[PDB]
Amino acid sequence: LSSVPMLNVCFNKLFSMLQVHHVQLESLLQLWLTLSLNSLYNANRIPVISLNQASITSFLTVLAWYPNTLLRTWCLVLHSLTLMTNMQLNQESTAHLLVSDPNLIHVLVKFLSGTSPHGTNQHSPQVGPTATQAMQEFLTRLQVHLSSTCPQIFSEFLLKLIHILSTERGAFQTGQGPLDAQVKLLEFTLEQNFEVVSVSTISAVIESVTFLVHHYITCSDKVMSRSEMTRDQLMFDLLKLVNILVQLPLSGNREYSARVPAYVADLVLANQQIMSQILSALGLCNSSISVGDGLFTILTTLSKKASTVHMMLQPILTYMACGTCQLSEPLLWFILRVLDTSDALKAFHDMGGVQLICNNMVTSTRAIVNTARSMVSTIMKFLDGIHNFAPLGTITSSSPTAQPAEVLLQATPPHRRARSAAWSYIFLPEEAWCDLTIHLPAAVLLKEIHIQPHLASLATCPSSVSVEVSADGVNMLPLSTPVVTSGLTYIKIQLVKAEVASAVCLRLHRPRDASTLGLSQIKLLGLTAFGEDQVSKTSIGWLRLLHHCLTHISDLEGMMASAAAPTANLLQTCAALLMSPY
Amino acid sequence: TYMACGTCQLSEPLLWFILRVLDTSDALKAFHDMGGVQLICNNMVTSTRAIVNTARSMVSTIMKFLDGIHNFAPLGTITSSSPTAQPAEVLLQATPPHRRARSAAWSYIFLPEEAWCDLTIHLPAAVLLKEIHIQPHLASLATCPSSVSVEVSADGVNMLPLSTPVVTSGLTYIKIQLVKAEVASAVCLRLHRPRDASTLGLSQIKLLGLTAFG
Amino acid sequence: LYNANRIPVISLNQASITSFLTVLAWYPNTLLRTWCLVLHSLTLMTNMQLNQESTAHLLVSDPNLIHVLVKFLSGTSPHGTNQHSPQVGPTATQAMQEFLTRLQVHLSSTCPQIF
Amino acid sequence: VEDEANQWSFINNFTLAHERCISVVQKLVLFLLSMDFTCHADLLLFVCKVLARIANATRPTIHLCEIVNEPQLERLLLLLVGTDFNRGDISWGGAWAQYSLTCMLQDILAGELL
Repeated sequence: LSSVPMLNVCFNKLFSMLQVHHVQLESLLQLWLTLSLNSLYNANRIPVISLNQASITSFLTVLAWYPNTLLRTWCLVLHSLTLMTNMQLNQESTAHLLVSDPNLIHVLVKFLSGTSPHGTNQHSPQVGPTATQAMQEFLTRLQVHLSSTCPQIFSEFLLKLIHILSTERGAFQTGQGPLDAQVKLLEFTLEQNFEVVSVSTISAVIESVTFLVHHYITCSDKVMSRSEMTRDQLMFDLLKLVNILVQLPLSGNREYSARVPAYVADLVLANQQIMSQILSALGLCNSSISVGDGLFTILTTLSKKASTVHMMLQPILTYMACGTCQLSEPLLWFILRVLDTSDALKAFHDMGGVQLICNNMVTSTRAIVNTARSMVSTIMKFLDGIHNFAPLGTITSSSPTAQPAEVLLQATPPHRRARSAAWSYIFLPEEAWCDLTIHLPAAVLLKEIHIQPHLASLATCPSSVSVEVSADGVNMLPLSTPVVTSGLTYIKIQLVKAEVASAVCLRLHRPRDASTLGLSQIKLLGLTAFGEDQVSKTSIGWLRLLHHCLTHISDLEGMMASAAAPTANLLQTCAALLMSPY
Repeated sequence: TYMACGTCQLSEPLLWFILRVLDTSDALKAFHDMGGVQLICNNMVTSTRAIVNTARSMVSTIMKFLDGIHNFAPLGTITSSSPTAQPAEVLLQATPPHRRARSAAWSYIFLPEEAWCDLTIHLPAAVLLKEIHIQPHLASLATCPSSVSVEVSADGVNMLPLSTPVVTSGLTYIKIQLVKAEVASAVCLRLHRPRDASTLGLSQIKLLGLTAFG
Repeated sequence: LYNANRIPVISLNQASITSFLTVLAWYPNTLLRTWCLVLHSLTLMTNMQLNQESTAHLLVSDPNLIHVLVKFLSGTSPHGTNQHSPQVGPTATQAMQEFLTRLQVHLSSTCPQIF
Repeated sequence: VEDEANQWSFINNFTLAHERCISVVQKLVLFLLSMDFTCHADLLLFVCKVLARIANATRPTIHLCEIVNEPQLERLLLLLVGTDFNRGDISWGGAWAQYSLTCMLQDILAGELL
């Protein structure tokens, strides 16, 4: 006398008739989850209402059709899909059915894209730890249900989802979407096995992710706000994922073939775009958990799992020739490491490497002038260690304030009690930004701005501040996006590139719930004209290259040095660089 | 065609527009000519058969007393997933003394690995929650949370988020209103680590809403 | 001192302007420093005269100006580790508004249709 | 008395014959289906509460197969989740009545599976 079959019939009728927009989706899903949980949430709980394949596909396609799906509804969807993994069908598996159709791709893309057109406060698109745990439980149940039958389709499904998400106008590229969900799925993808997955989608995803990471590295920001977990960890985790990926050997017809002895490092070696992208990304990274460490590790493992050393020297010399050329500390260490063996030096000499190197030193020595301080600066510096320059300059504002802001320009004002504020600003209802223009008597090599708000009551701290620099003092010009400093006791705006500036405009935004601004002290740190990585990009790196070539192994140093000899003006240039302090 | 194809959705601006577009005599004549009034009558019959009255009847009045938005935080209890140095029940008071704000009413210390801490408030019964009030430390709001996410659960067991975590850094008073009042019995406030502070300081948490008969 | 009414002393060429515009539309992750510099340069490109079609009609006719303005107003910023608020600030908005005002002035007499 | 010797606590802030309980339960369900604008929501909450209490109190627990047929259960389901009665902020009976319907159905299902 069980009423289960007639209720199953009624819910399948409802699931077929919801297509005409006659049933609310959120109410239907919440009620079906509540009636199926009566046997506290758990991923191991079996729902008591067994559903139908047509019902599941109709629900999935109406979910993929529905845009601006809220996160309340999204977590409800994730719990319902976990239950859809928990069920059994009445002989293919339900997980294979869920994975096979691209509708699951579309729903997961809508979830992880984190669009939220509804959000008037599109602040941080993260979906929170509960939703990330629910999605992780869903993916874990998917691997468990598809491990016995066919992990091929599950691993291909995950790689296709990441690849489509990582293409042009994707969630990883544009930066929108839940950062926590993306890093939890990626660290979930780390533990997966890709031992049957097709080489085509693997090549597509590796090209897409290398293009995206190279475009992010080469075109990075000009400032960084210093305070956790950020998108730096996302790049670190993606490079770790591809470090796992390139270590996978492929066996067979190089198609639908990994099978736990060629490797895919050769496949990414045949791609010229990827080698140019990764060497360029290593070209503009600083030396000593970081992106440069990650790039060094992925290239090291690419060299280790590679079969032939010839395929190691070909991309290196094509990048150095096609680059004048960009030569960094990780690139110098990699060139020294790949030229470790005797056969490496022999192959490098065989296809014309040393003569190109000599031409590069001649062209770079004729190219770059010395930037070091000479004797003239020493013997003129005194005839008339980062120092402050705020007391030297003056301050002004575009609006008539109740008090002048010159108190902010002191070298160190007394900060012991902080009675009201050192400087205060009152906001009109129409305006939101106020500009403090600081004019220095001379342009200085500005490096970092320090802004101290009121320490006793930092409710009056600006919600956001934009720093703008001008070298001539007249052509007013912004530096970057206004940085949010609400809740920050100390504001440190460092510059990766030190800028010659004579006027500095601090445009402060209205605070989130305060109409007054209170500030203590403004510092202007930098250098004046006469007050490791700086030598690597010069010809010294190439000189180290020649020294390692001619001194690492002495048995091959002669005939190859005889090839290095008849280049024009080699000895004069060597003597001139030896006479230099460098 | 919109009223027929919609059961149908009829709002205040739509009522005013329908009254305004039916201002002229020719408008009424054309509305009657292509069958408008009969469809209207069918809509009242279908809606009257459809929607039950939501008004409070005499039963609620004559049972309400046999046993204006009010606070519900003092009735419930509080807990956290991590062992804190002090319990957060001081936050649950109806009005704690906020005159000096010496250090904080409640404080939380962050481990380097964690960034979120959850305050779960369990009410004795589910209430029609309408708006959350979070007051950080007023003397030094550097310890105010950078962002806070409010999550509601009606049954008290099926933990479930409400929306995206709202950024409250630089906010003296946190007012999270709900356009839709939600029947909730457990409320989780997941607070994020502040931008440059490792400690959280809070004064008072309010839980505003109604009851079934209040 | 910058002004939208200042006439630049170096008169440029049509092929030069089109090549510059297409290499700007090709270049992604264009920073806002560089974007405000671009807007000032394009204001100057509206200020110039060609040596007999107008330069504003030439700037408007090709879809490369559409692509550059779409890259500017889309506010992608893949570089931003702090994608907080994509606003470009009052100075850049004033520069773009001056550019559009110079475009209407230069195309009002000839053909406001295309603008 | 049975407690001292929880889902319906939102109001306060023995052995029974099988046939008459079944009859009064199905008549209460037919009363539920005949709820129009004359009937109110508080009466709905109280009949849901007394339905759950009689369903759990009777030995053995009355199941839904002998309570509703297919059309009655279909009407109840479309009443619970369809947007012909759950459209807008004036969803059926309000959130309190929806919660009460969910609790009565959950109680009857839990009584069925003991």
